[PDB]
Amino acid sequence: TVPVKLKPGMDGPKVKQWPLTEEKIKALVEICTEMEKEGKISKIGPENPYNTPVFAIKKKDSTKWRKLVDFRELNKRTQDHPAGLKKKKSVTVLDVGDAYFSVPLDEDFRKYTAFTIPSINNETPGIRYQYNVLPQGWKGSPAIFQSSMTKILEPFKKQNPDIVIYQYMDDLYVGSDLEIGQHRTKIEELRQHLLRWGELHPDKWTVQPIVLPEKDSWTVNDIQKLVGKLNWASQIYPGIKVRQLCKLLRGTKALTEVIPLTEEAELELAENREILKEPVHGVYYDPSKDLIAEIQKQGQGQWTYQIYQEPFKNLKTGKYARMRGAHTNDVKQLTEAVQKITTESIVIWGKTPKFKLPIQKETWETWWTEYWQATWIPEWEFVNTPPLVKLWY
Amino acid sequence: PISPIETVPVKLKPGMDGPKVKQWPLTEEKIKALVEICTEMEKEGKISKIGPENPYNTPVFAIKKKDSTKWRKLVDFRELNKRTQDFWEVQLGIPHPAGLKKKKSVTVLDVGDAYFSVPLDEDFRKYTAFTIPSINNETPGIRYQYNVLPQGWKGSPAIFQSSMTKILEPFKKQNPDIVIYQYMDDLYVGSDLEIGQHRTKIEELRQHLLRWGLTTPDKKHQKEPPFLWMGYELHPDKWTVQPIVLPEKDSWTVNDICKLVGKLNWASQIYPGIKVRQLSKLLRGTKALTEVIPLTEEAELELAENREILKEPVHGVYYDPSKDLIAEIQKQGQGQWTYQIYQEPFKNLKTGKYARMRGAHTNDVKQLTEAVQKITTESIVIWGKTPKFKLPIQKETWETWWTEYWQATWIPEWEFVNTPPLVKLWYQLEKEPIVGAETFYVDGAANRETKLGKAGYVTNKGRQKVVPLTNTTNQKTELQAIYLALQDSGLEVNIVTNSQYALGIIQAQPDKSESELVNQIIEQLIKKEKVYLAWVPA
DNA sequence: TAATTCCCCCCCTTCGGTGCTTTGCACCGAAGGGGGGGA
Ligand SMILES: Nc1ncnc2c1ncn2[C@H]1C[C@H](O)[C@@H](COP(=O)(O)OP(=O)(O)OP(=O)(O)O)O1
Ligand SMILES: [Mg+2]
Ligand SMILES: [Mg+2]
Repeated sequence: TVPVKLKPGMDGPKVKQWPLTEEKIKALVEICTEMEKEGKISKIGPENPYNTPVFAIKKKDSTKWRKLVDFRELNKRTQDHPAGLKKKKSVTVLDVGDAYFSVPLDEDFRKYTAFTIPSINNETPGIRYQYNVLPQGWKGSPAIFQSSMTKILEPFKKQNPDIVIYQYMDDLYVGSDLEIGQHRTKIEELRQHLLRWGELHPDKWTVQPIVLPEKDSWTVNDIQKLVGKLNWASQIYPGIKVRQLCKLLRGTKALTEVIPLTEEAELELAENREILKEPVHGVYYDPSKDLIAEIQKQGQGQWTYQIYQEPFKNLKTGKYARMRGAHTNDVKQLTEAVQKITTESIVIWGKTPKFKLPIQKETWETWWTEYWQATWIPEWEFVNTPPLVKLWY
Repeated sequence: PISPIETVPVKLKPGMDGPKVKQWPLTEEKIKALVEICTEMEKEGKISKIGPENPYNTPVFAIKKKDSTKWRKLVDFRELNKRTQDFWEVQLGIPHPAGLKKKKSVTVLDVGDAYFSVPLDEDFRKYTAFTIPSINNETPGIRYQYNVLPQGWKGSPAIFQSSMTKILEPFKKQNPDIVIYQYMDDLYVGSDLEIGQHRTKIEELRQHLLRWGLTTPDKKHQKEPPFLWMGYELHPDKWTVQPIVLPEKDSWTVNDICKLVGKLNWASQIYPGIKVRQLSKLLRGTKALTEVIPLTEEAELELAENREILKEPVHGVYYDPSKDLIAEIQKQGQGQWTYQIYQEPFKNLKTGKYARMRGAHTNDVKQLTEAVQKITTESIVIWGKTPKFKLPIQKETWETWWTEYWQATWIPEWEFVNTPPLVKLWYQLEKEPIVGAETFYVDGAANRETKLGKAGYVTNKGRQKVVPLTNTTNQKTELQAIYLALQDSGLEVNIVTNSQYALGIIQAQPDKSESELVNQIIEQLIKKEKVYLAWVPA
């Protein structure tokens, strides 16, 4: 529906292309020949000064390749929520990206959707294409098919006004409160309805509290480890004094010396435990500000993450345990954790988060495409300094 | 002749008119050659005479053409380049002979007058006007404009590359069993056919090229081995680089050092063991590129070793997709590494080195990971796959490093090879306090105005020592206090600090640094037997 | 003098950004300079 126009003052994407492997190159060439043959893309020349990267991914249990375009710089330069999806037994995601390849794109705008395919050993200069139809990945592409979308799943929606469906990018999140053998049947009926006309469990999500250590005997080192935690926790939870636990930390003593706890200190410790078992009060979601997601590595295939909009005001805290590449591959686990966090964030709030990845840049850019299996790409930045003692979470 | 290929439409940036730069006085020997070349081009129709209806002008000049008695005519189009719209380049790298495969027949071809065979957009021809000044003095000057792609313009190479690809595609469609490498106008053709049937295919390719207005003169048509291609000499079963000549002088300037370092870097792709760090350190702090630089003793040794390395004939081999890629890494010390990529023992596909220093503080494991990543990326461009690594690090060392590191890191399929020196970590910090050792509560503060500070400590037994400092910042007194604790203690020691900066530096287990204080602390940490570091809020 | 353009690599230097609290010190990342190679 004639997308038209970029953001005022912006120019367009000018991102270079990263090298690929032989299998990805072969798959991309095979896909692009067929795509050009059907009029979806057209060859262009060097007079177009815009470019975006592309690559390929093999979807799980399908034994076929899919082509992905990094349309992240185009989205930020382009001009122009169901709060019941989190409370749902079973939620399924379906691919509806193949629908966009029938609506043509505006003649004025298709110059911005340019990409280049490299060659092995630089035997030939790269081949360039541009899109003639709506592409998969752009933020303005689903916002055009939306008016036509409001009418496709209506013969399935008004029949049962209990199922909640919400669309992000090329993905359809559908949720009900049916049994795992009947929700699947309803999803199959939806699949059939889609075919003729042209498994998540959100209720098992919980926050991760902050736990103070429990012990019978406390050394000077143990008390020092605790006061350093209470001082940091006082930022999130105003009202913690931690002024009697530091009174028995006066003077120079051996780190392994046992200090008996004063009853006043015991009362203070119990009260501070009590003020740590309750949720933080005074945190709300601002729809205008952006989300930030921090990830910390805990070892033995364990990771922790925090989602917040303002510092010390956490919207969500969680922990991820490994299942693939067990204590053998770290980039694989980090990629899976990033995908899981992004999926969780789209179901709530609605905006994808910006990640503070605890990795070096070069290794991530080298190996992240070998395990990615989603169709969206969140924006991310890399941290370099050690975060902290990292035992807060 | 001129190709019948379509022209690429180009335009100027909004608000810009066009160059009007006058021509600088040219020398007579250059003027005569320019006049002759222009007369021939006008006879062939590559340039057009222009009159008083064109207000634009741009200076022209000429240079010599490699190993020939001919001239190359160039135009200084810097202003037009400034006002010309932006392009996207399509050349993304250079082919490498190690990525080639063994073929039974090979031919190398070159196109004569490459740029002058591609037309230029008609509406853009008025901005390319130039004038050829008269010999000494006579006429005001003959003014021309370009009908084809000029040499010196920012858009010519991409246009020519795209046009050449467009021309070549139909022939490659009908002959999928013939390998063609194209770089600008240079063509390498390889086939598994007999020589008699290879010559006929080459003649058909030449006729196809001629039908599009591109000529391939017999002077630059190579038919017998060895073949000169992209700076390499290709033989039926091996390849090598064209001869590399190193300057041999007694007085060295900064420019000579720069050129020698560049030549050694170029030669390090097939000759194993090239080191340039000792020569490269001399470039720091120097300003003028004509200043005599006295060679040190660590640089003369490097030069003598590299000179001996290049005295032996060294060749590579071609790629065999039916076998495995093996990359073996060795350490040379002082943050330098070498690597060899091969498929069969003692037959290198290629060699290389890595000597980048990233970060203020590092150890041997991080540099090894960086080298592995660089080799992985390079092997994907040339061969499209990742090789098997032979690393001089024990599996237990890597296992105990990557599990306790706060970042995420990985190394592809690799196995340990026992070749000294090995990679290892030189000290480890205790996870629990040591029972029966001093505590050493240290502290250090400084004043930001007078830039003065102090760094002291105190222990549980009762020992104290205070040392005033000068010309130090706030985050240096903490390191000095930690060093004081490490110095005035025994072999096993607990340490309690108030600073996260020093603790974060120390916990990464560095062994080299750009700071002398950190280098002192590293040696004091290696010296001790059991160390525990603890942090406490102020 | 002496004059040009595009691409790949290496090595050294400046300045901007960030962000921890230390409001400017310390660390990192891009762009620019020099050199090599190709056309
Ligand atoms: N120094 C240079 N400046 C600008 N363009 C150049 C330069 N060297 C080469 N090129 C470009 C323009 C040439 O037409 C093209 C091919 O180079 P080359 O084959 O050496 O010359 P050529 O094809 O013009 O003449 P020849 O008849 O000798 O082959 O590369
Ligand atoms: Mg040539
Ligand atoms: Mg030529």
